[PDB]
Amino acid sequence: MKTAYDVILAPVLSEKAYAGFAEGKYTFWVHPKATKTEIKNAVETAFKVKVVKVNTLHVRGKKKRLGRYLGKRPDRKKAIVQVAPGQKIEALEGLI
Repeated sequence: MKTAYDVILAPVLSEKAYAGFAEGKYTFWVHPKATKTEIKNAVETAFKVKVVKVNTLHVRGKKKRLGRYLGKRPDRKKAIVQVAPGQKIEALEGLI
C-alpha cells in the first residue's frame, strides 16, 4: 500500500503546522523520494481527502547532530498538503 507508508508516514503537529492547517495545509513526515504527486496519493488513500497542493521540503533533526557523533543530519523530508475549500483532514484537526 503506497499510502501513508514509505511516502507520508505520520503527520507533524506544531505551531507553524497547526496555525498552518488553519488554511488546510498539512505538513507531513515522509521518505526522501515520495514524488510530490506520490504524496497526493498517500494522504488521498488514508485521509481520503482532496489534495489541492502538496509542498514538501527536506527536514533534518534540530541540531542535526545531538552531542558528539550520535545522529548527524539524517535524510528526512516534510510534506505540506493543502485541500480545496470545504474539505478538512480530521487526522490533524482532532490531533490536538
